[PDB]
Amino acid sequence: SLSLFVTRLYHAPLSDHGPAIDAEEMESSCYAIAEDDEAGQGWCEENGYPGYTSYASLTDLPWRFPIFADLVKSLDAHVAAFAEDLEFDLDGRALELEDLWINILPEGGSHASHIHPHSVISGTTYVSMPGGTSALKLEDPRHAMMMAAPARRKTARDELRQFIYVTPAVGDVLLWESWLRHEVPMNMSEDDRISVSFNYRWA
Amino acid sequence: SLSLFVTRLYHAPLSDHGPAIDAEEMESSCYAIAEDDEAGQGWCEENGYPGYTSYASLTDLPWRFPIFADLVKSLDAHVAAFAEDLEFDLDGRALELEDLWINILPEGGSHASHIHPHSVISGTTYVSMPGGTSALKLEDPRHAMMMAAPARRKTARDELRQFIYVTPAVGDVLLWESWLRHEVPMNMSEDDRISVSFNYRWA
Amino acid sequence: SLSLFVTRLYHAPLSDHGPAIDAEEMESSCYAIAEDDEAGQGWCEENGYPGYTSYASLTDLPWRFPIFADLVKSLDAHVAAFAEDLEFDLDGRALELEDLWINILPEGGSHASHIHPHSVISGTTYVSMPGGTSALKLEDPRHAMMMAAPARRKTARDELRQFIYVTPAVGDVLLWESWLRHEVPMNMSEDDRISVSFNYRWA
Amino acid sequence: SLSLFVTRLYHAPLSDHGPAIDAEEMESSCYAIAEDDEAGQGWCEENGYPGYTSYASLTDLPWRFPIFADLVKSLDAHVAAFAEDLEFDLDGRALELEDLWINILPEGGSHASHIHPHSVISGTTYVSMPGGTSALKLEDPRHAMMMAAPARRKTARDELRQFIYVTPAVGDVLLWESWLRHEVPMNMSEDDRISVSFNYRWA
Ligand SMILES: [Ca+2]
Ligand SMILES: [Ca+2]
Ligand SMILES: [Ca+2]
Ligand SMILES: [Ca+2]
Ligand SMILES: [Ca+2]
Ligand SMILES: [Ca+2]
Ligand SMILES: [Ca+2]
Ligand SMILES: [Ca+2]
Ligand code: NI
Ligand code: NI
Ligand code: NI
Ligand code: NI
Repeated sequence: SLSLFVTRLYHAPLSDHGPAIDAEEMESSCYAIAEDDEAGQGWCEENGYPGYTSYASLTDLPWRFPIFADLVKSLDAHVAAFAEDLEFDLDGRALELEDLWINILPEGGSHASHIHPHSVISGTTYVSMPGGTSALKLEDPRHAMMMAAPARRKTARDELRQFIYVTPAVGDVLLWESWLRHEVPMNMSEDDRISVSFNYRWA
Repeated sequence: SLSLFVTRLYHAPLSDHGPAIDAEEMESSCYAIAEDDEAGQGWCEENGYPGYTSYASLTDLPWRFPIFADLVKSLDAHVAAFAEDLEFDLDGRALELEDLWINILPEGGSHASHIHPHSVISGTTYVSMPGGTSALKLEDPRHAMMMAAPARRKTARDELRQFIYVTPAVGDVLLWESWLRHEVPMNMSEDDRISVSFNYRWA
Repeated sequence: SLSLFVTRLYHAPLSDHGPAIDAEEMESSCYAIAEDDEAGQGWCEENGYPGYTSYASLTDLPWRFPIFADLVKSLDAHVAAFAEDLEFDLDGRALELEDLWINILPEGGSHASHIHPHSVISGTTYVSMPGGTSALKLEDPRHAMMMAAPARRKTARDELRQFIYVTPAVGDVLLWESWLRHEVPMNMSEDDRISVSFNYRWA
Repeated sequence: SLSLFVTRLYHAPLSDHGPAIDAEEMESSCYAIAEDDEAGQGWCEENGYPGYTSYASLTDLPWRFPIFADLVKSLDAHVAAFAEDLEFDLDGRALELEDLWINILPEGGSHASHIHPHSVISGTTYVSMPGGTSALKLEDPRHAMMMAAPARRKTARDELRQFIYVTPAVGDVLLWESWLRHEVPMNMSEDDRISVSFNYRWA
């Protein structure tokens, strides 16, 4: 019995790499951006978006805001070390940050099932975690292939489970390979869920 | 850094379970069947199929020949133990064998990349292994999803490769989940590569 | 330029086949079942289910309730005709109804991205359609494979679009092949969305 | 009853676009290249590869030989027209050619089932077509998902088959989206099956 074709999930505190980022300093940084983003607040109500995003609103956040430059600098090292875990042949060129956005998720807020095209590593760092429930649902890529295969026991190892629920603490970073189907479950607590998500490309 | 959504490959000597199956007795059994099955030879001639199979010409081989009944009994226990490794919820129903066929592959023969529909576990026991070449190439179920992803380094870990190569010895039995794409690569020595393949489904 | 490997979507009014089912008669039938289902109402609050379902509560609805027997009888013919469109080799055995459940979806209610294992044809008939928005999101099965492929134009044919939005009228039935990834979008209207979903198996 | 998520296969005579490419002149070009590329012959000998390829031994063939530059110009227009059939949003960037190689396949040669990573459009023009046998077997991207689904009838429509077989004439050029799994089946006549294959990616 041998383990093959493994999906790897990178879960580590942000303080393992890069510069120091004060957690309380960046909670308010996300709020000050959200409440100055007139076009972002405007787009979210127009689209029926459950919460706030800067994704289709503000692009270069590390250039505009100094703490985000420090965040990226830390994220680069997190990603580079994850690339080494994934044993990617990268030649000379490393993985570079492609997209980076902010998310504020109030009570009842969810993200649908989605992936991230034209990207190698995707990930999310966590600024505010109330509730103590799952901030990430993560689906088996082989799920569609398993149509005749019986369901797993209630009870099995996490290697085998077809849905993986992640409960990250504040200041944690989660990375995954960009093809991974992932979902952000409904915020069950009254207070906000603040996260910063990002994509890393190669060429 | 966690390992998720694992494909599990069972690999064990057939003598671990069931009654004694004499390797020399099994080899002559397959030759005797193949040279009496004139409809099987005829179907391989009419199709232009590389080698011999009993896949389209014979059905329940254990009902007909005593040594295959002794094989099936062993395979039952093999599969049931592999089902417990995979931790399927099987309820009342055990996994039963629906298909079992003989392959006799000569110098230059190949099988295209393929899966096995309406099955839970698929597998192959090996009767004749000449040469130092691979009898199975497994392909990553995630391969098509990895269109933007860089290739793994030549010296990467086994759980991270796109393609896995197995060189079984005589009397081995391999098992996999039926949706796993596999290829039987080209035989290189001038002696026959004999194997018995089989499909298990859920009642 | 040639069109291959097509996913087919069956969209037709329920009155094209089977017995007559009065629309107003069955709106209240679903309500009378939901408000008698003590175990179903109990399970939905316990699970945090956005709305009502009878799926993990009441099984044989055509046996218990006469209008649902008439519904199944009509659905059988809808499915059988769709099997002919799909050109399935079925031998003697037809497609039979495996599971059948009721769904009531109030304002804010959604279903996550999901498929239906151990099934051939899945579908939903629509009892109450306010809003005039989409009651079905339908995702490309090749979506995960298209990671390096650029996004389609705003503007293209529906063959090509990676997400298909369906706006069914009252009394419509939608059928699809069970492996299809599909989502029920958020109910934007104040009034309820009543639907009856079902699975069809083969063997 | 609608047709959704279509795979599109481009098939047209190479003379529809670009400059005049003499078929007899192209055949002798490939033979001249293959019998001078001693490193290419050597790489096929060292790998035990069925036939000849320039895939690992030569890079930019249009920069070196005039007739291939005249080929590339034609292929550019071919692909760009196929991109418009697929209706990609390409922005400022056109699709450029990154890889182009020669295949010379003899009596008995085959290529395994495979895709082309980091590419948008892949294709093959055909230089020599002896016999009445297939030069391409396409496999349904949905094949692994159809594990519970019944097989299509032998007499089913082309858009519904799991496998599609193409028999091009000389001077034809086929295109497909790069994620499409394809197999080049076994050559059956004692003359060479020559083809030029190529990969297009997005700038
Ligand atoms: Ca290298
Ligand atoms: Ca003996
Ligand atoms: Ca021997
Ligand atoms: Ca020899
Ligand atoms: Ca039949
Ligand atoms: Ca001429
Ligand atoms: Ca000739
Ligand atoms: Ca010959
Ligand atoms: Ni995301
Ligand atoms: Ni096989
Ligand atoms: Ni559903
Ligand atoms: Ni190719």
